[PDB]
Amino acid sequence: QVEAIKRGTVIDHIPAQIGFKLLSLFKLTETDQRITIGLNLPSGEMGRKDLIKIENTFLSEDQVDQLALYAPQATVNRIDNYEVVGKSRPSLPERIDNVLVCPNSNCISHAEPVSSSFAVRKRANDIALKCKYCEKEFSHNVVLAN
Amino acid sequence: QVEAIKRGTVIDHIPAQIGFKLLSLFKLTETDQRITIGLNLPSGEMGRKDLIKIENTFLSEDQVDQLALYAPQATVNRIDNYEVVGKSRPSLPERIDNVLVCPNSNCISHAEPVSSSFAVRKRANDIALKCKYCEKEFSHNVVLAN
Amino acid sequence: ANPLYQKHIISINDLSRDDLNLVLATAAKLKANPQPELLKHKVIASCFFEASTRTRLSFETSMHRLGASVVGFSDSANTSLGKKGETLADTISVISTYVDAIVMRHPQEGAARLATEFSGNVPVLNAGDGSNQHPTQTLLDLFTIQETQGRLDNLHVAMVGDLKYGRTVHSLTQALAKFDGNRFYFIAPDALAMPQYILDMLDEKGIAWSLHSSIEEVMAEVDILYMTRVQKERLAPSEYANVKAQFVLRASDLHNAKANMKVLHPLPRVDEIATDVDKTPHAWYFQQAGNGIFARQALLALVLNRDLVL
Amino acid sequence: ANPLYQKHIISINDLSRDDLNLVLATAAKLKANPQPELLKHKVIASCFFEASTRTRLSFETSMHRLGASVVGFSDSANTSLGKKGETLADTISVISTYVDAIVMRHPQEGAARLATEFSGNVPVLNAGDGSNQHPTQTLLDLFTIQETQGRLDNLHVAMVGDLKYGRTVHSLTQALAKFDGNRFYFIAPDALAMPQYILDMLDEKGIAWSLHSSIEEVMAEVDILYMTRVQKERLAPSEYANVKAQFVLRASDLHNAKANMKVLHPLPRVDEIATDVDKTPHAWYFQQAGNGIFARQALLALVLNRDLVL
Amino acid sequence: ANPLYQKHIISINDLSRDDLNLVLATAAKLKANPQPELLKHKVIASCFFEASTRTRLSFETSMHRLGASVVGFSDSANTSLGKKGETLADTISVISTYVDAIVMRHPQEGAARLATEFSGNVPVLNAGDGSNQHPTQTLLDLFTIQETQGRLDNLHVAMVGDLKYGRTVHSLTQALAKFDGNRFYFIAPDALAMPQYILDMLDEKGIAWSLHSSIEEVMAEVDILYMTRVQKERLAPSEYANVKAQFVLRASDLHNAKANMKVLHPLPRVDEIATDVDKTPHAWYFQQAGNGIFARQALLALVLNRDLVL
Ligand SMILES: [Zn+2]
Ligand SMILES: [Zn+2]
Repeated sequence: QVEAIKRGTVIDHIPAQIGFKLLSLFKLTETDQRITIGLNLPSGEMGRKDLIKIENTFLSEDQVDQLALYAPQATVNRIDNYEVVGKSRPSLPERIDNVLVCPNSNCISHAEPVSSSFAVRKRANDIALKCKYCEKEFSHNVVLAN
Repeated sequence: QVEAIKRGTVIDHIPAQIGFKLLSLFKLTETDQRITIGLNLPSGEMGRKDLIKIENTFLSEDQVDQLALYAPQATVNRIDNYEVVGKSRPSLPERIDNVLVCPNSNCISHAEPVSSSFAVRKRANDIALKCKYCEKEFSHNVVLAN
Repeated sequence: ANPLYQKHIISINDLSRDDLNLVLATAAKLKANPQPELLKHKVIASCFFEASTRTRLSFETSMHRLGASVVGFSDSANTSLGKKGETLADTISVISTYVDAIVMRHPQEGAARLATEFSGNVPVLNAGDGSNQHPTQTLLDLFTIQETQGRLDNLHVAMVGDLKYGRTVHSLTQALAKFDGNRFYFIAPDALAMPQYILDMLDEKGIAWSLHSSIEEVMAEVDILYMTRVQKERLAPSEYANVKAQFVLRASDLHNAKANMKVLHPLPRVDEIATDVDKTPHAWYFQQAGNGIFARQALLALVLNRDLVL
Repeated sequence: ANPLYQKHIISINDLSRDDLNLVLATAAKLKANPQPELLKHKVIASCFFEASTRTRLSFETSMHRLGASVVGFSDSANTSLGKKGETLADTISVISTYVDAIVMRHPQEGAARLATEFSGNVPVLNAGDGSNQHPTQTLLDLFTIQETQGRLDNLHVAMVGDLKYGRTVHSLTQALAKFDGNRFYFIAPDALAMPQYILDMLDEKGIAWSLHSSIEEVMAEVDILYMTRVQKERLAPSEYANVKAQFVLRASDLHNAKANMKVLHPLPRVDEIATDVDKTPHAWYFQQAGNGIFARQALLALVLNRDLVL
Repeated sequence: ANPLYQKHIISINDLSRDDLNLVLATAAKLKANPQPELLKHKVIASCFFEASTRTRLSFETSMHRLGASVVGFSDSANTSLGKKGETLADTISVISTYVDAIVMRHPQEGAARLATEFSGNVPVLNAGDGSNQHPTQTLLDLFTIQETQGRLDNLHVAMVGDLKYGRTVHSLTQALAKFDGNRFYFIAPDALAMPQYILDMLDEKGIAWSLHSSIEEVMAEVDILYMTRVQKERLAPSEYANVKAQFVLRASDLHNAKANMKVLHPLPRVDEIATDVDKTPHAWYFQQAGNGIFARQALLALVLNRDLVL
């Protein structure tokens, strides 16, 4: 069950085996201030899950919504000084910049010192993104270096 | 000891934020038993540390071996139900087995399907490692460095 | 306070429907009584990062005919980004401190979108950014259809040929759909299929499409037929299979072809179109070619003058 | 049953004294004494993935002479390995068979221990890999050691030119670093002056090995002069202002040598040696490097026969 | 006086059963039994106009082993045929002589029956022409047929990868299309799935031959698994999105094979087979393709000797 934090953010409810990723992909390592990631743990509200508790670290709402796609239903028990104080949802946002790696090799979104950025939107049974640079709209899956 | 479980090796004394690899570099993060993390935690030796919580599972051999260059003070606490016993020491075999990112781009053992092996003349210095196919003795520092 | 003023030319889906009308109003006014001064002093880098005959020249002629002094490169080599290994960024970054506008064209996708991050105040116009877009052909196509065919709505066009890469159609196609009244009929190879990122649209846009593999089929139908050259240089070494012209229009195809219907090719025609047809009535690719001067001129003016022209 | 038999011929820093002298002696005895009716079975292929004149002809020839033939190929030209498509191993898999014996010469190192991983039981022999090793291009001179001074023990060598790259001299401060009372004389620009790690295996006995000034001065102190071509064809751009041997060799400077000291070279030679060197009781690189015959044969045999004497 | 003797070695669809088994049996007997004092006269040249590793070394070697030598050339590099100037025939005219026997490997088909038109009486042997035929790269496996199941009669093969191009499998549904009760299992993309015309000679007896789904399912039904490299180096642009074997082979999918069925390959291999295939009581392509020795020799002899027994 990890423990009990002081002041910082916490992500109650994180899809199993998905807490490692939302961490490894992100520089939630770069951050030195103590982190107790509880990958694979009992849920209670749900059955199984993952619970992050990065202290001293604060995520207003940009790195909040970016989880919509990933962890659909989740929670931010924004505990500030041993006391829980959070009311934020991982809404689907306009477009999540600087993060993903474009599929369209020819697109001009990497080859230059410019950063990347794909527009978020909900298609059908699945989500699909469009790289603003090259107006192309690839599926929310194919957008990786595999 | 503390929140420890029954059977499930625990990896202590890790250089600050090196543990993070043990899950992506080692992809150990693909399990369904307990794995409660906590990197960047305070330590009573030198600087800070990182620990991984394993339930129903322990270490192995090549994981006793990779620990070596991985961490000097690495003290894997293999607990047989609340009792730490196999506090084995990180030691790497003289022989080097297919699990390294070599720097001698010349030794064609790069672009052609092979078996990544080197050497390791353990000296009271670094965990360097002489080339196996090129016997060019270098230092894990870089070889292993990014 | 002209609309497109200080605005940038990049992707048609960055505008609307009612947005177009403005240049077109500008245009029909010039095809009439012009103004060889209206854009004096002004300097426009006509830097092209890829080959081209009609989109560059015409454009310089659309600039020279208005009074705007220009000095841009034809070949993206004898420039610092060439053998000096300089990134487009810097390249734009600086060129932007010499000219009042950049009218480029670049081999990669959305390299135009690049410019603006290193442009700002300075207007950037694209002569096609990779198979992606070519917002600039759509406009000359725009003058045509509306010109040679009264109204601009309630009609059907037969887009045939390399669609997966035709910077051309994407733009135009996506353009039209926005109008109230324009059915779409796409005729293309198995592979060269019209990118989806345009397909879905019409759908929601109520605009309906359908795929056919004949020229005669929608013969008596389509008010206009848009043919495309095959992005030969723009191809991965797999799609290379369906290389040549799976579709090559001819004469007799004009039997039950509707009167006002014409052939439109943004040129150059590689093998898709015959020369004997140039004599025919529909032959307008050529007339659909000299439009740019007018389209690009109208267009140029706008962005370059807050106040509406004459 | 002998030590030097069925031994994978790759490198040399892993064997004991007993071995060389072993075959070395078979060479004093194979100085002029041909035995056809012997290994007239075991077929061999000459596999030249690089370009060296002697070792190739010298080898393929002793292969011929010691009663037999030689298949192989001069280059990775017409081989299913690339054109068709195959890994240096796949080829070996099937290679073990046919030519029970084959020699490998790759422009990349480590490859030996590779082809030698894809054979099974069938014996190999890599006379040079990338620029890291060479077994056969040493012993043949180790012959020239007895030809110039007999006793291989205590002496004073010298290695000019490139010494870090070359797969030839790599066996020097490693095969003799286990001999006796020998004094090492090196000569090569910083990075080339041979790494200290080939020099760190000699820490258990810590005998001779140093580097100073030009040939002009270390000549009246040399008992053995063995230069080495500056591996012009293999290195790194990061250091390109050194295609020249720096320290050359001309009668002009050599007229201060010891008494039995002779001039030897790895071969091929370019500027290292002066054409005016041909005329000297020292210029021995002629016969020096030319032992492959009397040489190679000596070992060619031994690594493919049981309890045999000569 | 025998049937398989002085026979122009080109293709295989024109001979009768009696032939193979003939030499096939000479191979079970040439499994380890060398006879020098025999054809130690008839000189042969290894003429490699293409690039295949085994057949080349494997061949030139048995040429060596069966008491003799091998001239030839690895490529049309230093030959008066091009540089100087000559037709593939002119060369033959003079070629019949010297090397009474020669093997021809052209990157173009039909050429066999050509060189074989410009010899006169002197015997030939084309082990692969363009991508239409191959005599010697079949029998050697027909050996592997007895190595895996003995009896060549009734079975269930399988040929993955490219099957239309390759000059290797071209002899399959043609040499056995005259055998007995055999069941054909093919696997290759439409045009590659072997033409119906090689399949139309089997209309006089109409036995087995079909094509369906992926390897995933036809593995628990195969008695013989013989894939084939996707002739990446020879084809047509008109179909370039298929450089990949489509259907691969990994322990992962193979763990459903019959019982004596083994994994064989034409060679060279690339992706067709997985390196993790090496470890399997089936992965036989190792010895499978490696019969040239025991093999070739068997026929090398027979086509150059009178009334001889072994
Ligand atoms: Zn993109
Ligand atoms: Zn290596």
